Amino acid sequence: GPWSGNAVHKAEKYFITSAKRDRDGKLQIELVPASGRRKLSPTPEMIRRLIDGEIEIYILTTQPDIAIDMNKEIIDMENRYVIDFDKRGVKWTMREIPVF
Amino acid sequence: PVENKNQAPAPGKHYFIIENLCVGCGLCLDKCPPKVNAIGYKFYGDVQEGGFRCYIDQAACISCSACFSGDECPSGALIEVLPDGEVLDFSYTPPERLDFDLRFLHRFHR
Amino acid sequence: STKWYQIFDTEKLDDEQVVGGHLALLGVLGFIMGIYYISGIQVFPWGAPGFHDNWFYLTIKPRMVSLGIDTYSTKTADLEAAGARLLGWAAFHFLVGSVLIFGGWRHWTHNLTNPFTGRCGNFRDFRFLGKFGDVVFNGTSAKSYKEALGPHAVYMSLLFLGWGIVMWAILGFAPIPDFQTINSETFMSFVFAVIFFALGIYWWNNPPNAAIHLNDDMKAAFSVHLTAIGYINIALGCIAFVAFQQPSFAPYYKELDKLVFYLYGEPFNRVSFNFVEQAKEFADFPAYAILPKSGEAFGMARVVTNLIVFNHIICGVLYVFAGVYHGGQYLLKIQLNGMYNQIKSIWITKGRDQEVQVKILGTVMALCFATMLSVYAVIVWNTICELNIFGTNITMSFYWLKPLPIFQWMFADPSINDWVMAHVITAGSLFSLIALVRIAFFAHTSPLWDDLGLKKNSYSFPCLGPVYGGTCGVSIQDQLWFAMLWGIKGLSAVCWYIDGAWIASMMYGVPAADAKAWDSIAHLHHHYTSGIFYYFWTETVTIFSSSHLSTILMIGHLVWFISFAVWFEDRGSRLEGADIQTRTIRWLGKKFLNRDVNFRFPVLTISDSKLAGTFLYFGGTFMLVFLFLANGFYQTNSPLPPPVS
Amino acid sequence: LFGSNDVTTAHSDYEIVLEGGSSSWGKVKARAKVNAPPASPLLPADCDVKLNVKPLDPAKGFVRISAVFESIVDSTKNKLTIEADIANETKERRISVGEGMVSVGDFSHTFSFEGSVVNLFYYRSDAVRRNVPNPIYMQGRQFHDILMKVPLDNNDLIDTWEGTVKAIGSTGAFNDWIRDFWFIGPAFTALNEGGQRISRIEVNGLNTESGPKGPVGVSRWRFSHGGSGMVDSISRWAELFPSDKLNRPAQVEAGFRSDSQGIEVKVDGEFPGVSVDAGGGLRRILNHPLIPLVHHGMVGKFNNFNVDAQLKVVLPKGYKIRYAAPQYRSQNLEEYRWSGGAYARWVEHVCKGGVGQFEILYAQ
Ligand code: BCL
Ligand code: BCL
Ligand code: BCL
Ligand code: BCL
Ligand code: BCL
Ligand code: BCL
Ligand code: BCL
Ligand code: G2O
Ligand code: SF4
Ligand code: SF4
Ligand SMILES: [Ca+2]
Repeated sequence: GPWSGNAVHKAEKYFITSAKRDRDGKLQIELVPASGRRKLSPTPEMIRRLIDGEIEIYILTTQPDIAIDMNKEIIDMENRYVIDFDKRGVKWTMREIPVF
Repeated sequence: PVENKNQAPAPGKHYFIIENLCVGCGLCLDKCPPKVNAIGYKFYGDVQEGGFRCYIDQAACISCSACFSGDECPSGALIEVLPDGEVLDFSYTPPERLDFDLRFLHRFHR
Repeated sequence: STKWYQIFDTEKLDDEQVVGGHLALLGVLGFIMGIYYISGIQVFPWGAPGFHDNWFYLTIKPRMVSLGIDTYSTKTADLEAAGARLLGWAAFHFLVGSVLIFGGWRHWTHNLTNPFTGRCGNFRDFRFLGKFGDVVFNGTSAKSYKEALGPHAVYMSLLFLGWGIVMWAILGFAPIPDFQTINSETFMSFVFAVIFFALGIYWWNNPPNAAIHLNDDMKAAFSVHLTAIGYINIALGCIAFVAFQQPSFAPYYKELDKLVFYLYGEPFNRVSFNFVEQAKEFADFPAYAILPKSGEAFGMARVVTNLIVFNHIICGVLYVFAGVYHGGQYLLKIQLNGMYNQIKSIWITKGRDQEVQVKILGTVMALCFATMLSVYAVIVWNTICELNIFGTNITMSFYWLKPLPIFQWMFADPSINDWVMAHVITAGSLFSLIALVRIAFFAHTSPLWDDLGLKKNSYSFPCLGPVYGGTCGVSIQDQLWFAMLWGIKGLSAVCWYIDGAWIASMMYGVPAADAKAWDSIAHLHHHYTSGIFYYFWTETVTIFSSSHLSTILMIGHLVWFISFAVWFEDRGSRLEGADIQTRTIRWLGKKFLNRDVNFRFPVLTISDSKLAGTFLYFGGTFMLVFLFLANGFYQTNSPLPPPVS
Repeated sequence: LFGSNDVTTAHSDYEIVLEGGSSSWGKVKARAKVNAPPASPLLPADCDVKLNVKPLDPAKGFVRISAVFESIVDSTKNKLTIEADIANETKERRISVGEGMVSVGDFSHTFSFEGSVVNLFYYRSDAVRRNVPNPIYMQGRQFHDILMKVPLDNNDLIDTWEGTVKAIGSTGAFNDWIRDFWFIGPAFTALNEGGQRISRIEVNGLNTESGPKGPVGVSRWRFSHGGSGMVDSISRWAELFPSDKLNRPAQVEAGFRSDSQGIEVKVDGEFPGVSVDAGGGLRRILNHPLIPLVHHGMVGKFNNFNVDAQLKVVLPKGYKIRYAAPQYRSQNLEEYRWSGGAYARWVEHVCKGGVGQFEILYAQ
């Protein structure tokens, strides 16, 4: 179980690259697993996996913010973004360079 | 009859760190050359509750890749972005496997 | 990070490299054996005295007596014959060891050229001998460890047959099936030669398959063989303790008590401040000469037996711990490499499920806790009753608790002491097994580190920081150190039991009343030397009497409380202190040096600090336990009377 | 002395629990651990196959099968789920209506299919069935008329549909070269190595229809699967389909885990067609289909191995074993266990693809 795949992640960690908001919304939002060999698209089957809990997609910070107000605009702590508006999504924070 | 000659001796970059995932162990600091000093501790609160994390100064950090190639991160916060944009928690993650156990009926493990 | 203890690591060595190393070690061991044999020459064949009874040779001696060497003779001519045989066999060992070192160097350089015939012998393919190799194997094991077990067993059969031949011709022991007398070890050597030849040919024609080791044999096979041989060494120690106590070995071990020894460092006759050798205590012996120590009072038979038994036992326990640690290193390697999910064998697949690991470790922990609590409560209650605090006499102690009559066959005098010894051994075995199982299963991720998203990425990483207020010592190396510290208690129990001590109570034999009445109420024909705490007081009489043992005492104690400095959580304090030291050493500038002091004061890494701490801890502890076993047996077969009738 | 050294080892266990009386039901539990490397170019392949089946109302038949394949290959997750009602219209024809879905990694598509499979032997001679006790080889041919409809919700589906529409019209050799596409891997080799031949498909016209639940590509095509005689899918048409034996639901939870050091196979199953009645009052375990053996032969001859194989036929109390070649090793009062010796030779024979018989005849 844990030894299969990356041992840190309970669910498959799918980071979201900065594919965004450059051509009719850029529906081909780039989802990349922790393995990183493949580069998938956000098809409804990936959403089925994500709601199944087997995978979990995460937004990074140090990049052009990915449709940050067009995907979802809940900004209570700036990290309340959800895809199907009832997702309970989690954002990865990186104040890498802006902090001392 | 005739054959040709043979010889055969065989026989006889822009690395980032996710502070949400980072736990503040600082092996990146040990893996960084002292002349650069890219890895640095940032303190948030009580040390025993996670407290300080680590950060990279992008301008100072110039494509050494020692941190990630060392593969010393326990938390997987040390990430590498690629020119095409893929992100790597680890250099080589083990493959995901469909796990289900084996029990022979007549063997002693049944 | 390749350190000075990683240069000889197997990952950098090939099969031929380790063959050469093993042969160099065998030759060096033969040279050391020659040293010891020379050290056992009691009277020189020149016509002069000999060496003063090294502990090494005092251990080696009874085995030599079993052979035609080393007569237990006070007669000078026969003792000179003993010295002659010892010296001759030492020279033979020297020659064979020199040839073995030469072969080891040849295999280390991968330069296998026969001087007489200018041909290069391939390590991967050859014939074992000119005709014998073609008779048996017709070739070579195809660079796979499973295929080598057959030829290895055949070589072991050859060695057994050669040992039988040597006993038959040089040592003059004709094989007969009488196992009480010496001259059956050669008959059993021949029997083992037959048996192991059969096993070797079977394993050559049918190689056993445990495909885990074959790939990275350098660590997997190393770990498996090391743990197996550690258990073999523990079994050998047990067998040695049983046999050396048998009447069959008695002519070769009890006679060791009959004869006296002049040991190196044994106290000498003390001269006064004014001894005109042109006052001296014990004037019959020469000045500054070693006073004889009588074997009967010293119990040299059981002292040598204990040295042998505990040497093998501790070596086996250490080998078990190292096998588990190296197996954990290999498991971590395959876990980072992704091969842990691909092993496909029972020795891994059963532990692949983390819940099975949890169940196994929890069962071990529960058994350890239950047994340890039971035995410790028994011990402390016995101590309370014998010291009579809270108004309890020893009638309330666990003197009734004998081993079961069915299980009483394996004890001399059934008592609570044997019960507590067995329970303490089981409890300590499970106590160390907790950490051994942790190494085995949690090399990469513990269930806590599965829940909390961290993973172990190295065999020698210090920790993961102060996150969660912990993370100290989760490396398999640190778990090995904890396992060693936990097994220190079990090894101490073993040593104290074989030396003779009341483990069932703490202060047995002290001037308190019910401590002395233990023997009266227990009906024991053996008077155990003393209780756990009184053991030091009773057995340091000789250690203080002998200057050499006192020197070892001091050095071991220094080593231990120097281990303290690197064991504690103080590495950062030592680092800043070393920076202050460096700054003041730079302040030796302007003390008229005109020399740039480029000397940074070094402080060990935590992965190195724990290494040094455990090494010094174990070293001091068992340098002192050597004195425990070298104080003497001092067990008198006389029950103690009650202080009050 | 001996030859062919340095062999690997395969440990296998099998159990066939038969059911007494007229019920030909069986419970097959098999385990296998092989230390030989697999023949997977994408080696780390673990697949779990859940084949459930339920008896729908037998007024018209239409037993319902439900297959769920979940395969992780090179850390690529694939899942195919098919639920289909299948019914033998007549003894030669079969008609099915079903739905299903594939999902590889990210891309998933659902299909609704109907299918008429007309299976005809190349000959039905009374003399043959009069003279032979059991014809294992039987020549014949299947004709599948398959109408499959897929909503084109994903853009990949749309591009592929446009490509196929262009291809079917631009090239008449498509009907041939589609066979080249139809075998993803070495299946083209296994086709001729297994005795199967596949005719050029005949398209009946694939067309797109505007569906409210997304546009649907509806493709109708017929193809002919001819058999040399080894093919279970043709020669054993009477079998392969418990038309009337499904008085109870049945299941299979098979799976394997394959990686660079080994293969781990676990099959649990309950099958209604394990036992076949024979002449003279004898009943037997069904003859092994030969397509499995032959298709396994391609990968079974890649390493030299020794097999430790056990098999337990839990025979019903009302039957006694007969005509068992190889013979049984251990004899219980009702159970019968084959192991070692000749049976081990047979296991090594069929692991490499040998089409041999293991006649086991049980009778009252
Ligand atoms: C009971 C027999 C044991 C065993 C006992 C020993 C002992 C004893 C020694 C080795 C040594 C080595 N063994 Mg071993 N070893 C076993 C099984 C194996 C297996 C295996 C089955 O897969 C392998 C691959 C190895 C491989 C190795 C290498 C790490 C090394 C020899 C090669 C080299 O040139 O070293 C390069 C270096 C040298 C040969 C010499 C370096 C200098 C000194 C002599 C090192 C001493 C270390 C230490 C003090 C030994 C103490 C023993 C304790 C007192 C109990 N061992 C069996 C089961 N092995 C030696 C080694 O170096 O250990 C680290 C060593 O000491
Ligand atoms: C000191 C004894 C050392 C030793 C010292 C040497 C020396 C020195 C040389 C070799 C040579 C060779 N060694 Mg060596 N070697 C030892 C054990 C081994 C073992 C093992 C059994 O594990 C292996 C795999 C090898 C490997 C090799 C061969 C590849 C090669 C001989 C080729 C052949 O056809 O020779 C046929 C015979 C062999 C395979 C010999 C096997 C080892 C025997 C037990 C010892 C031979 C040397 C000894 C002093 C002579 C008397 C032996 C007794 C009659 C038993 N050695 C023993 C323990 N070996 C020789 C060479 O390269 O030859 C071209 C060489 O010059
Ligand atoms: C091998 C490396 C060193 C060496 C180091 C030692 C050591 C170390 C010791 C001796 C001791 C002995 N040595 Mg030497 N000695 C060497 C070379 C030799 C040679 C030779 C021609 O090579 C000979 C004939 C001898 C002769 C002897 C005897 C005088 C004596 C007792 C042997 C005996 O009981 O073996 C018994 C023989 C067998 C059991 C059969 C052969 C070995 C088998 C195949 C391996 C398995 C058994 C293993 C030793 C024990 C493991 C038991 C487990 C249950 C598996 N030495 C080389 C140079 N020698 C012993 C000593 O002085 O005792 C006080 C001793 O312990
Ligand atoms: C029995 C013969 C050998 C043995 C042979 C092997 C072999 C062979 C392998 C290991 C390997 C390992 N060994 Mg071991 N090992 C033994 C003793 C030990 C002991 C110990 C103190 O008892 C420990 C802690 C270890 C530790 C370890 C681990 C590092 C690793 C297994 C991890 C795993 O997931 O296990 C999962 C746990 C198990 C499968 C436990 C069950 C064991 C067996 C298979 C089932 C029947 C036994 C039953 C439970 C107990 C009662 C009957 C017994 C006859 C007494 N070994 C003895 C000395 N060990 C493997 C490794 O990778 O090495 C680098 C490997 O290849
Ligand atoms: C060295 C010899 C070894 C050995 C070495 C190997 C090797 C080497 C390989 C296997 C493979 C396999 N072996 Mg093996 N194996 C041994 C002995 C055994 C034993 C045993 C001990 O009893 C068992 C149970 C197995 C079982 C298995 C399987 C787990 C696996 C093949 C899967 C399969 O059926 O896919 C079924 C596949 C298909 C049906 C093909 C699908 C593709 C084609 C294009 C479409 C076909 C038609 C389609 C399905 C029709 C659908 C619609 C219809 C309406 C139905 N082998 C011997 C001892 N084994 C292979 C494996 O899978 O590796 C991962 C492999 O590479
Ligand atoms: C595999 C060898 C033959 C083959 C022989 C058969 C046979 C025989 C049958 C079909 C049937 C069907 N075939 Mg076909 N068919 C093949 C190739 C194909 C291909 C293709 C790969 O392009 C396609 C698209 C089809 C299409 C179809 C459908 C029209 C139809 C129903 C499918 C369905 O229900 O499956 C559902 C999917 C499955 C259940 C997946 C698993 C398939 C395996 C073979 C089942 C093994 C059963 C196992 C041993 C026992 C299970 C016990 C459990 C308790 C259930 N065939 C090749 C040429 N085909 C059936 C029919 O006639 O329908 C009218 C039928 O009876
Ligand atoms: C669409 C596919 C076809 C079909 C194709 C085949 C073929 C072809 C064969 C069978 C065979 C059998 N099938 Mg069917 N069969 C169909 C309909 C059914 C239905 C049903 C009412 O739906 C049932 C319950 C059965 C039941 C059975 C048994 C009568 C028989 C196996 C007996 C044995 O002991 O198995 C024990 C077997 C198992 C322990 C192994 C099961 C292995 C795996 C799980 C399934 C096989 C396919 C392949 C290896 C794996 C999947 C590959 C792709 C992912 C599809 N079939 C459908 C319509 N069936 C076999 C037989 O022997 O025929 C005489 C055979 O070769
Ligand atoms: C014999 C035993 C010990 C020493 C010898 C010693 C030496 C030493 N240590 Mg220590 N130590 C413990 C025992 C010993 N620590 C224990 C049991 C603990 C557990 C709590 C412990 C813990 C800490 C922490 C946490 C820190 C230190 C330091 C610090 C020093 C810096 C300068 C100084 O204090 O000199 C004062 C000390 C000296 C005069 C030591 C040198 C000769 C000596 C008189 C006796 C000689 C003994 C001989 C060297 C042994 C073998 C001889 C031969 C075989 C080679 C420094 C010389 C630290 C600093 O660098 O600053 C202070 C720091 O932070 N410690
Ligand atoms: S990549 Fe180089 S500069 Fe950047 S943090 Fe790592 S070691 Fe320092
Ligand atoms: S190695 Fe990982 S956990 Fe440690 S400081 Fe670097 S990013 Fe943080
Ligand atoms: Ca003592």
